Amino acid sequence: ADFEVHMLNKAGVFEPASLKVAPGDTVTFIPTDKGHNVETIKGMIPDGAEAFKSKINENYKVTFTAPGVYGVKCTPHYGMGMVGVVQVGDAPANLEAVKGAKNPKKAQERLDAALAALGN
Ligand SMILES: [Cu+2]
Repeated sequence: ADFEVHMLNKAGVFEPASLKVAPGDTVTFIPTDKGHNVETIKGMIPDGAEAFKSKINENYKVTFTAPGVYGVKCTPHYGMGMVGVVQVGDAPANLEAVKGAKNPKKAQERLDAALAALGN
């Protein structure tokens, strides 16, 4: 299945900010507003996943196959808290590593909230 995640100004937000998908699903990240991208956060993707970083203002499609939680950021707006979470499958095995990851404060508060929203 195919999902969209939009980057929007309300520094902006990922909408949805938390997203659960199954292994093999695809997410397209779409910067509706200018100035945004998506990039994985170091230490916040599961084993077997590849890091990725899209170009500013480009639509970027990722097929998610490795299970676990993925923390993602907009590269320039990371410090302001523009971040999201994609969870692949139902019982993520990397939760300890991701909860241990250091982030800017505002990024941490949003990451924590997105994780909570997904039941973790
Ligand atoms: Cu941004």
